[PDB]
Amino acid sequence: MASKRALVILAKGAEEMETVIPVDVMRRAGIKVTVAGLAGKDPVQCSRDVVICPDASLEDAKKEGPYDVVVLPGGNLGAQNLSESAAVKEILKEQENRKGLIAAICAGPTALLAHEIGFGSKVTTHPLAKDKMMNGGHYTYSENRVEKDGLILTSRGPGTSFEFALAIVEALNGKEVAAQVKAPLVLKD
Repeated sequence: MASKRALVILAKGAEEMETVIPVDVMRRAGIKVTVAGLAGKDPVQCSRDVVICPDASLEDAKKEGPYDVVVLPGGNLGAQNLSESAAVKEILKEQENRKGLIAAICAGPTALLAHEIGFGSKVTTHPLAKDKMMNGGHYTYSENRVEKDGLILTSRGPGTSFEFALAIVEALNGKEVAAQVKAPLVLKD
């Protein structure tokens, strides 16, 4: 049984904690994760100036798809860049069409709105991104720290990143693996 694969799209202004926590946790779960740079293979300056080097450009990562999950980190500027990307729209449309999981956190879910992805789904976002996400009433809002409506998985912010990541792990590799990965993290609960 092959390992599941995850695509994490990294754009300038992305919230680095929301990027690194899921990448790290998913790799601990044995998931093959590809950190793809939206703008290319060059280093990406995140929201709080942490600079991360992507594994590959989104263009090249796309050719190695499809993935079991496409992950969209948050960060206002990062989400805006994801929202304006035609490449991202294509990847999300494809993932949605093949009934693959899409996970977005914080401001990240607003990219789903921009690309008309999963309308009708119950979703959550960072409290400050709620109004943007709800423009038009295409989704139903939730205040749950992690919300999962079928193949659309959303979360609220840096502080829900571990919960978000573990939810992705459970969705791809099961409850047992998620629990095994969780223990050594020393989370409160």
